[PDB]
Amino acid sequence: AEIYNKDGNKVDLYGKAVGLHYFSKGGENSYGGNGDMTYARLGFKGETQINSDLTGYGQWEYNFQGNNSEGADAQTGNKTRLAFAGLKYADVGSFDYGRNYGVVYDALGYTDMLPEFGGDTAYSDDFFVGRVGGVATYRNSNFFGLVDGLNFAVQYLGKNERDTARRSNGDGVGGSISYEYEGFGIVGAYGAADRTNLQEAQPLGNGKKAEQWATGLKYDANNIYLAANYGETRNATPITNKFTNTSGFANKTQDVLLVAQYQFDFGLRPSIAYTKSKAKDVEGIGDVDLVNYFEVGATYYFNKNMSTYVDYIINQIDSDNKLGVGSDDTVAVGIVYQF
Amino acid sequence: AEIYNKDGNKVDLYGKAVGLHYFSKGGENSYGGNGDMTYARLGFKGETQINSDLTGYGQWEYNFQGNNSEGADAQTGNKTRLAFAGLKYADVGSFDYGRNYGVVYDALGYTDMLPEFGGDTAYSDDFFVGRVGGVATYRNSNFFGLVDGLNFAVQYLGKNERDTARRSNGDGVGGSISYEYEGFGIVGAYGAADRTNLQEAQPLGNGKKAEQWATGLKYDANNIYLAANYGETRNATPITNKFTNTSGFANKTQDVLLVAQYQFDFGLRPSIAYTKSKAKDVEGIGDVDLVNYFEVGATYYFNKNMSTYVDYIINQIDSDNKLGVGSDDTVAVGIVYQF
Amino acid sequence: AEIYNKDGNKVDLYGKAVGLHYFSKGGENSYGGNGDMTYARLGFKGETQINSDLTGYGQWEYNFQGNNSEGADAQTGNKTRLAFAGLKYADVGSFDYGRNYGVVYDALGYTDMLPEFGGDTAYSDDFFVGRVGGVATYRNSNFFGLVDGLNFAVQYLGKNERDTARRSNGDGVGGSISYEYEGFGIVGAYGAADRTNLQEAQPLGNGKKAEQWATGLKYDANNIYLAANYGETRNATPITNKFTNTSGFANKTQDVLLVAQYQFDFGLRPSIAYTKSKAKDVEGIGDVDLVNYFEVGATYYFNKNMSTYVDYIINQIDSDNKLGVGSDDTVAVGIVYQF
Ligand SMILES: CCCCCCCCOCCOCCOCCOCCO
Ligand SMILES: CCCCCCCCOCCOCCOCCOCCO
Ligand SMILES: CCCCCCCCOCCOCCOCCOCCO
Ligand SMILES: CCCCCCCCOCCOCCOCCOCCO
Ligand SMILES: CCCCCCCCOCCOCCOCCOCCO
Ligand SMILES: CCCCCCCCOCCOCCOCCOCCO
Ligand SMILES: [Mg+2]
Ligand SMILES: [Mg+2]
Ligand SMILES: [Mg+2]
Repeated sequence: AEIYNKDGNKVDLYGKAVGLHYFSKGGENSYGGNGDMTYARLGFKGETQINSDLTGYGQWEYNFQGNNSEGADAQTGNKTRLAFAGLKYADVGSFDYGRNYGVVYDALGYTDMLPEFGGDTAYSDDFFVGRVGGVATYRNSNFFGLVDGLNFAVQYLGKNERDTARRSNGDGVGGSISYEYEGFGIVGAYGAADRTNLQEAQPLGNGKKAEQWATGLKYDANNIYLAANYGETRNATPITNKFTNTSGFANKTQDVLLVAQYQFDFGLRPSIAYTKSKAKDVEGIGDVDLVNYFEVGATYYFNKNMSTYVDYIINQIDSDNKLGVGSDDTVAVGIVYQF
Repeated sequence: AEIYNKDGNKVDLYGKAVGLHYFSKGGENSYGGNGDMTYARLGFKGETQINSDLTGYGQWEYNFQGNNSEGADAQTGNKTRLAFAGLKYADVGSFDYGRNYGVVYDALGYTDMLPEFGGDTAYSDDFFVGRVGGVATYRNSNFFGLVDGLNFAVQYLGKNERDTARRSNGDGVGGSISYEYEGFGIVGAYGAADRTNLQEAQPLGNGKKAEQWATGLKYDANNIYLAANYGETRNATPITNKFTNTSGFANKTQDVLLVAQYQFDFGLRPSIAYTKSKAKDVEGIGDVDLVNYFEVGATYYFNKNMSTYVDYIINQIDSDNKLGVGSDDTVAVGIVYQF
Repeated sequence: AEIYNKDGNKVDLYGKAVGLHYFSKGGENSYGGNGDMTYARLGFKGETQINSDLTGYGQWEYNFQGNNSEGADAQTGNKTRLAFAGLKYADVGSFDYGRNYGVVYDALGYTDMLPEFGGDTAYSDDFFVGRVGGVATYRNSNFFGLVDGLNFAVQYLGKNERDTARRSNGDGVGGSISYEYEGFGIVGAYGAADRTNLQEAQPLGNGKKAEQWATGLKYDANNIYLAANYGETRNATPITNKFTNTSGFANKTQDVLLVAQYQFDFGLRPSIAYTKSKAKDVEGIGDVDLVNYFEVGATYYFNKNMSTYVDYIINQIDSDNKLGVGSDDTVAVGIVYQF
């Protein structure tokens, strides 16, 4: 909500309270788990008009879990999601630095549209596919003002030598290009980065370089939303072998995501989707599915501040998955107040 | 403070900064402890008018301790207190889900009125008596609009299998009924729930079911506040034996709380109170008091945003308490800015 | 930003998003380190007009790091910086209690003006020189209204027996006096406190009392900022021997800080500075420098909401420093949105 707008500065303080519960049998062997998943969000987005051509901006967003006790586990799953500041100049472009979405999410965003689940390959702290720390991102809209609908971006990812391989990365560069015309959109994005010493020390994955790319097609008009993503990764998708209790990265993955939605005027937005991510040449295993499901769901929008939803994942992962990926279904039910 | 109210949505951003210090001799053997207890609160409460009969709402509230260093202990005692969203329909009722007050607090709230202390049996993460995660709560005001002053509630508590017995619970159901008429109020509340495997594994407490109930009587008018609570619990009140360093739950407790306060027009609000909670059939011990004190205190309200207070607990727990419950007095002094 | 002002209460909700990166060779052997240092701040400052002479106030401020992953390390470096409430009466003075700046910072603030670095001796949780918990502070402006420009303060520091010696303190008292006249300012501040048993148990440092004092001179007018601080400490400055992996406090330090800055009308604010802190009579070592550098930097202010800066520390610590204090240079580059 815009709570301040004076002397060329405006501040949006936003957030949401999400009452959320997951239903799965037993849910350790399931897609999403079982039990209370309630959380809240808080953030600010500010923008200052420096002069007629130049705007400055900043954003911070935090996740507060609502499914922890007030005891020792109080902080589990709490984190800053975004924290960056930048400048945008006329049609020249924008530049921001901090914790922000990786540039391959410019493609993966096309299918990251489900009521609760979906967007499975947009891992956090995973090079260019999700939110990540220490990215400098340059974006250009409408090719310097010269070509309506043609956008591009480049992103410089600085090394993050963390205490876990899962959350680390080396230096890298990625980019994206998109074109939009009368409801349709097409996008491509690619990034490559060094892997850290700790990452190369892991049992699963082999190589000095992580690579991720994705393409997207969408139709987004007349209350209809259809989208598809195809992508591949090298030494970039995090995996765990639940049998050996061993972790690392998949040598290769092939990822497909499809989504179809409709927005009724009375507020209901049904969703159907399909997601499959398959790993290849995993040490000790070979080829193995990481994600494989159909989705059926719906959101009901009471208005722009209140909604409820149900999201059902019909899991197609089989019970003898060689990595021990959960095979059972999950249903989420949520009630959302947002501002 | 209401900081946004536009297009059928309003947002209250609220909080407080509480400078607070406890004085006890030595305070490990005392009621409240000794030293700095400063903290702050931040929260939002939003409400959207969906149509003339239906409102949506959401609330989140956090506790930031102000008595930690900026080093390793920075997060001690920090937590989300509340996080829920809901809908309220005409006189049909309200329904919310998330982290919220347990329904037996509908009774215990009557005496939870002291300047700093009091409300001793309203434990957090303790089935139905305090704030707890994963509760679906239905509330009805004035019996569907048909009976002025008659309210009721039912609450479904979902299992929380946590890493400690203290903070866990099984599935349960509780409810409350209250009636208010010309200053007087009467309330009753009861809940029962499964205990988790981890809870049943503890040395103290025996049984597959936790139960809590409480009754309340109050007079709240003409600047006078008088209230009484009586309740009992089974396998629900958390206890520790400081001698064996053993923990669990009391097989039975019998709880009484009394409070008397007056609000002077010039701002002073004196308080006197009495609290006793006695445990029964504790393994290895038998009968033992958990809480036993008289309180004298006062709050001075400068206005609705600024207050100060003093709260003195005259502890009646004896020095040879079989569980090692502290026997010394505590005085709290606080200065509160709130918005 | 002031987001509420009604019925004698006003609330400022403020914060910033700081995209920040440090460049050093290798940065473990450097002044500041290497890599992403992005963070955000959020706070409130409220003030209520109780009557014509009396105001109540409260403030809370938090640091959210933006350079952590969303995994296990999510909370590293997160903390409450400030949390206090108080009253201010006409010209009689102000009194606040909670987590606030130590009173010797009344002097050290003079030189704590650099774009990113500087203020090296204003350690957090270090008696009277930085932010600290459990301080009751009385401040007087213009000597009860009788002497324009003459201010003073006294501060009572309550014992904080923490789990680390570094973050602990005993009871203490400190104070400050300052005089300002036509651009010039002079200040002196001194505090002494008991050391806790845990502090006295450390290998480095010897004595039952910590002492800190500092003097300051400044000129702050006509777009010019010049300032100098001189101070000394006893058993108060925290130190680590990186060779023995041993920690404690310096028996004595002698500290000097100099700063010179200019604010151009077009927005640029160049900075030059010098800082030296030398420890004396360190057990096993003798005399040893803790800080020794020249600084050159600049901030560019686009307006009151957006800035960028560069801060270069030309480190003069030598490579064979007996405590293993880093000897390499560091450059910070930042982009700041604030509200
Ligand atoms: C105003 C704040 C701006 C701070 C900028 C921080 C610089 C971020 O460093 C990014 C380093 O990335 C360089 C990429 O180097 C290429 C590495 O090779 C891997 C690609 O295949
Ligand atoms: C276990 C119960 C949870 C199941 C949720 C059911 C969701 C109800 O919505 C029905 C799905 O409707 C499919 C329509 O898909 C929209 C596709 O639109 C494309 C039209 O061009
Ligand atoms: C819109 C979000 C709503 C999500 C609802 C979550 C469902 C919560 O589950 C509560 C389960 O409680 C059922 C009670 O079962 C009785 C157990 O027996 C113990 C009582 O003696
Ligand atoms: C160690 C010092 C701390 C003690 C705090 C003293 C509190 C001062 O207030 C006096 C208490 O006054 C008792 C009045 O109780 C109100 C009962 O009103 C019922 C009238 O119907
Ligand atoms: C309205 C809240 C106010 C609460 C006040 C808390 C009291 C803080 O305690 C401070 C104790 O400091 C006393 C100083 O004693 C001197 C110790 O000797 C060391 C100095 O050389
Ligand atoms: C590695 C590159 C980083 C270096 C940053 C360069 C900073 C540019 O500013 C130039 C410094 O100018 C010095 C002026 O100092 C101001 C003193 O004013 C006193 C006048 O009375
Ligand atoms: Mg989503
Ligand atoms: Mg209370
Ligand atoms: Mg600074």
